[PDB]
Amino acid sequence: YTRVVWCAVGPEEQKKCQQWSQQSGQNVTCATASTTDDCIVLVLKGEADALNLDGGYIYTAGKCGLVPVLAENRKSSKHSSLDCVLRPTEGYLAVAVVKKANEGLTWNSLKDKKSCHTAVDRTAGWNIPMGLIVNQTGSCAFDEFFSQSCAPGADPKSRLCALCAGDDQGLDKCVPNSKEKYYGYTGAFRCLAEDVGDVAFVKNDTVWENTNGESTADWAKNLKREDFRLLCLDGTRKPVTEAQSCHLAVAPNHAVVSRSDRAAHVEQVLLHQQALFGKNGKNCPDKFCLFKSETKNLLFNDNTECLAKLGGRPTYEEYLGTEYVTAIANLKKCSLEACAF
Ligand SMILES: *[C@@H]1O[C@H](CO)[C@@H](O[C@@H]2O[C@H](CO)[C@@H](O)[C@H](O)[C@H]2NC(C)=O)[C@H](O)[C@H]1NC(C)=O
Ligand SMILES: *[C@@H]1O[C@H](CO)[C@@H](O[C@@H]2O[C@H](CO)[C@@H](O)[C@H](O)[C@H]2NC(C)=O)[C@H](O)[C@H]1NC(C)=O
Ligand SMILES: Cc1c(Cl)cccc1Nc1ccccc1C(=O)O
Ligand SMILES: *[C@@H]1O[C@H](CO)[C@@H](O)[C@H](O)[C@H]1NC(C)=O
Ligand SMILES: [Fe+3]
Ligand SMILES: [Zn+2]
Ligand SMILES: [Zn+2]
Repeated sequence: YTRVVWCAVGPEEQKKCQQWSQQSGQNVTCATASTTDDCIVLVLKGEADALNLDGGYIYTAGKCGLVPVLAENRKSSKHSSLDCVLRPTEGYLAVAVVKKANEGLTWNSLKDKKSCHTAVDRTAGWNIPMGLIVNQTGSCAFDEFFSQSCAPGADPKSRLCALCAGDDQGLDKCVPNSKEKYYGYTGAFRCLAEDVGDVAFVKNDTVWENTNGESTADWAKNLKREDFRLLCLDGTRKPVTEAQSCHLAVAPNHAVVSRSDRAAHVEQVLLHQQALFGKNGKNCPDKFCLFKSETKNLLFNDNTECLAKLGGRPTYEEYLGTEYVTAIANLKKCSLEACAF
């Protein structure tokens, strides 16, 4: 064993990472960067080993040679004999969510509305909806489709950032890390809940986890699922209990990536760290829970039951799936070979 150097994105992940490192007796230590892209560069340079990534960022890391190691696995819909670590992953449902009270907004009337996105380059947040929209409109001018948005990672003076709010101080508007008030699944959903945006592009789970008292957080504690609808590609609106019939795509789960040459070591260490700090882990909750952060999804989604071994030593293309990979390649033609770095 060597120590594994985790890469934390922004200061709130970094703080979580430091508690993990303390509790692991330095089996894990922490590098931190301002953006996911910057953490991927640290890993490429060998200044960090690994981080957990959305599928759109796996595409970026993968084009640069990093490889998937273990995947987030959340509670299966169906009972399984299989241990979590062995259970195959089931993707998550990317959806578009609006206020029920915003009547008559549908997928087909999104143009010139206000949008909330988890971040540029992320799956449910970006790649799926904007790939869909570019294709449906026949235009690469996706930066002109909504009147204003919060899409963290975009140009802070552009309309794609006009709705983002920055941190407590109002600084770091539109930065793609949890300091941006509207960053990520929970930030984009809060962007909708507070009626900053007309639509949020998130996943099905986000809606459930932040409504009907599932979150105690001040902005979320009062929210009721019935006040929300999903937008279906057929132009219909459904209640959020129907995401299986009204989603934009099924996404590949967030997964850990590292360099090939560190993958087996990163895997071993993680399997052991989750035995200690994961769901039901020997030292969670008394000491530290790797998969909790007060709904802030820091390092890992809060709904992760375990990190699960992958079948078939998949390359990043195999992990993401050919179709998703081709959807991303297609969209990036708007703004098929090389590492972006
Ligand atoms: C947007 O349209 C593109 C361009 O047609 C779609 O790309 C095709 O996807 C199919 C199914 O995976 C492939 O058989 C074709 O080879 C792809 N065409 C090209 C030119 O690459 C893409 O999937 C659509 N995007 C989204 C997000 O649905
Ligand atoms: C959409 O996401 C929600 C939230 O994760 C899912 O509801 C959970 O489903 C599990 C497994 O069925 C239940 O044991 C949980 O108690 C549910 N959580 C809550 C907060 O209600 C829901 O199944 C997902 N829907 C689809 C179609 O995938
Ligand atoms: C539509 C869908 C369902 Cl329903 C389930 C699962 C996936 C999809 N779609 C896609 C899957 C991968 C890549 C691109 C797409 C897309 O067409 O946006
Ligand atoms: C640190 O790692 C070594 C080697 O795997 C092991 O003996 C020890 O259990 C680990 N401790 C923690 C607290 O993760
Ligand atoms: Fe995602
Ligand atoms: Zn589907
Ligand atoms: Zn293979």
